[PDB]
Amino acid sequence: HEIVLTQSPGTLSLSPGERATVSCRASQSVSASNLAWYQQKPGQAPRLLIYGVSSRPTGIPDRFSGSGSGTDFTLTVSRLEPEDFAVYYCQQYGSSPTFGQGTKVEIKRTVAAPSVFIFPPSDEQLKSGTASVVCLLNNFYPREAKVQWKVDNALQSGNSQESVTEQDSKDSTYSLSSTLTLSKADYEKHKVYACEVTHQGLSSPVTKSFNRGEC
Amino acid sequence: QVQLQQWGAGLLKPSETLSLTCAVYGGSLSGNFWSWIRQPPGKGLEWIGEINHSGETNHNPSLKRRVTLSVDTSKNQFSLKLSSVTAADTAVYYCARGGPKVYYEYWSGYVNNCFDPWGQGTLVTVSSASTKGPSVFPLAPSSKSTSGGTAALGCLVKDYFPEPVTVSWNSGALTSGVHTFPAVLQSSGLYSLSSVVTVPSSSLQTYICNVNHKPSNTKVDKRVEPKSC
Repeated sequence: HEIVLTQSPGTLSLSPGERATVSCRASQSVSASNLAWYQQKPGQAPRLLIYGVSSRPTGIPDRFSGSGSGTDFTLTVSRLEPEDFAVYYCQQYGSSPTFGQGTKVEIKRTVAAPSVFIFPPSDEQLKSGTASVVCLLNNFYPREAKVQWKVDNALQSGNSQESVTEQDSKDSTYSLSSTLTLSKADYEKHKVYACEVTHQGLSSPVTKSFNRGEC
Repeated sequence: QVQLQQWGAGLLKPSETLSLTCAVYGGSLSGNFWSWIRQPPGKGLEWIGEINHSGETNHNPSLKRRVTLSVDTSKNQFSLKLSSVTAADTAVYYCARGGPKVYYEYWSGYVNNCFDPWGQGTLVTVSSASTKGPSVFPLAPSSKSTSGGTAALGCLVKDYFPEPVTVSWNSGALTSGVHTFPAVLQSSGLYSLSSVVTVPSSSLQTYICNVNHKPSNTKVDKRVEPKSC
């Protein structure tokens, strides 16, 4: 029977120098101390941060510690350094190796509402038979921002793909781009194209719309 | 210091067989287990399998009858095969050293099945698409893409394969306010990204996005001029 690992929280937003606490719960008891913690920075391979629940590999700073037993384990960063903001996984090896979903430690900053822009498809792309409508959410925090598409006030589903940038190094904000793809015929059949943005920094979802033909 | 060196095919068609190899330097395959783990883009880690110097293998029960692990002791290498590949297998695949073999008084075997050191990781993408150059479309600035004295423009790099493409602005002279977004894998099997830039309104100033796709050697210098709304 596989041991499912669930980490808490999903995302940990703290300031540099604070204490980070990542919990790792298991669906079954982990024998002895067969648990490890890994750290992964963006674009890098996971690094063994801690082995044997509490033991520490050579080179890992003293600020990283590990405790727990049975089904509850905990990774602790006493003083968060700037290089510590990254993803952390827990892995049991009492049975078949399984990982937790991962916990992201990011910079904590003031709530920033996104600047919402919209871009219609170009005539050059319409000549190809496909219409891409782009919605840009510029410089917002936190990362959680819901983008919905409304074609003639009809909610879209399945024809939108979004992409998020990493947390910026200067203002610690995120940016998002949502592409709504239609056919040229489906694009000409409709008039109003609107991008609705829901974010914690907005007292109400903001809608950026344009009418085909005038744009 | 034991070092791991990964290689293998990074492009596969659906239903084909993934084949990756991992060479061990600065140490021997004996005395440890050696594991393959994978991570889909933007997702978590998933242990694939493990094999020791003797040839004993173990694999994730969730993968069923796909994992085929092999060991070349003469070359100090170990290889992973994943047949009947699918779109859910597009991921970065790492190899790592698993648990060592310890010798105690009444018991001997492998313990501490953690992963250190790790390999660099090979990105394997599963797609029916072949090499294709991108189309660069101007995300033009207008009244809908302006907020006070701040406007936004950019380029849409649509329908290209495989990864990656590089986007510069004004031949690298424009770096501030630029956001080049990670590409998304469209339902057509082709990649697509968007590179935007935030500028002042009073400048609307020549803006040219330079898109470079090495697998197709396609370079496009697209000028983004404001449209109407």
